Amino acid sequence: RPPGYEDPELLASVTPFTVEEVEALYELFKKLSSSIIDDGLIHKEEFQLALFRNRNRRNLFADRIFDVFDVKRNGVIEFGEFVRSLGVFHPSAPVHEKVKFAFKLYDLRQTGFIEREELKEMVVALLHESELVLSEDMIEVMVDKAFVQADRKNDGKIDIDEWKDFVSLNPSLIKNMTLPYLKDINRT
Amino acid sequence: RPPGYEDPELLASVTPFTVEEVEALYELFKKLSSSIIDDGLIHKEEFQLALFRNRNRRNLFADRIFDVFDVKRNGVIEFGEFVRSLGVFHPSAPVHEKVKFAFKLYDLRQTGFIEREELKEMVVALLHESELVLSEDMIEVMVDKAFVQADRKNDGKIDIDEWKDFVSLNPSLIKNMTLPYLKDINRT
Ligand SMILES: [Ca+2]
Ligand SMILES: [Ca+2]
Ligand SMILES: [Ca+2]
Ligand SMILES: [Ca+2]
Ligand SMILES: [Ca+2]
Ligand SMILES: [Ca+2]
Ligand SMILES: [Ca+2]
Ligand SMILES: [Ca+2]
Repeated sequence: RPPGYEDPELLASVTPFTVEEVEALYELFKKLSSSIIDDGLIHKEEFQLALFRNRNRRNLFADRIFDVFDVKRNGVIEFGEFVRSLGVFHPSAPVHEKVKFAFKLYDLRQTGFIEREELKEMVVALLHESELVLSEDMIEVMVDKAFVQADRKNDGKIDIDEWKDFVSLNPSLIKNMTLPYLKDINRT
Repeated sequence: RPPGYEDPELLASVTPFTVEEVEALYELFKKLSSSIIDDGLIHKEEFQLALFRNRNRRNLFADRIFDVFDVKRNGVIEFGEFVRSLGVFHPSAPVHEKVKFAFKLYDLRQTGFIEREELKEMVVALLHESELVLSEDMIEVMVDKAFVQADRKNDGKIDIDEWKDFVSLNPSLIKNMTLPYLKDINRT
C-alpha cells in the first residue's frame, strides 16, 4: 500500500496507454530505476545505462531525453514522469505534444528557443541516423537554408510558433517522436 | 505431378531458404502469377500490381526489379527465378550477390556500367527513401563527388569492380538489398 505508489488508472487516463500497459511499464520502470540505486527514481547514471543497453533513441541526446523526461525539473525521473514522457512517443499521442517535445529536445542549452548552432547539431544527428555523413560545407548550406526558412520573424532564433510552422513543412524532423512498438508492447 | 514443377529441395539447396520456406514462397508465387493471366508466370503487368499492392521495394524501380528478377532474359518471372532473386535479399545471402544485384539494378539502361545520370537517379531515389528531398544543385554536387570517387579508372562510367570499391566505402547503397522479415516469413 506503499510510498511512491500511483494508481495505474491515473496514468492510463491521461496518456494513450491502458491500465495493463501502465502496470506493464511499471515493471520496466523498476528495472531502470534500480540498476544502481534502489530508490524508485531513475538517476541519469541509470538512464544512460538503459539507453546504452536496450537501445532506443540515441546516446548523445540521452542527456537531452533525460532532461525533457524530467518534467518536474528536479534531477530525476519518477514513474509518472516516465510514463507521461513515453506516452508522447505513442502512435496515438496528439501531434501537438510531439512537436512540443521535439522542440524542448532541440533547445540544446535550455533557453526557450532554437538557435542556429542547435539546428546544426540537430540536422547532423538526424542525417547520421539515416546513414548520411556529409561534408561540413554541405552541412552549413543545408543548415543555413533551413535556418532562414524557419526564422520567420527575422531575429536569429526559432521560437515554438515558427518551429510548428517549420515542422509542418518538414514533418520528418518529428519522425522519431513516434515509436510504433508502443501500440502493443513486448514482454521481456 | 505437373508441368512447371520444381522440387522445393532444389531451390532450398541453392538459396538461404529452407524447403518449407520454398513451399511457402510457392503459395505467394501462385498469387502474383495469376492476378491477370493464369499461366504460372509473373508478367510485368502482374509484377507492378504486386509491388503496388503489398508494398515492398519501390514503384519506379519495379521495371528495374522486374528486369533483374528476370534472370533468364525472357520477359517473365518464373517460380525458380522468383525464389532465387528473392533469396538474394535474405539476411544470410552472401554480400557478393547483393552487390552484384544492386549493380544490375542501377545500370538503368542495361549497358554493363553505371553512368553518371544513373548514379543521379539512384541517389535521388535513395534520398527520397529516407525522406530527404534536396535542391537540384545540392544534388549534382553530391552526385559529382560520389561519381569521381567511384570512377577510379577515370573514364566516365562505373564498372563492377569500381562499384564494389565504391560500395565498400558506401555500404548504405545496398541497405535495401536485405529484407529482414525473410528470416522467418509471415503467413497471409
Ligand atoms: Ca534508482
Ligand atoms: Ca523529474
Ligand atoms: Ca536553445
Ligand atoms: Ca525566429
Ligand atoms: Ca500469370
Ligand atoms: Ca525470366
Ligand atoms: Ca548502365
Ligand atoms: Ca570507371
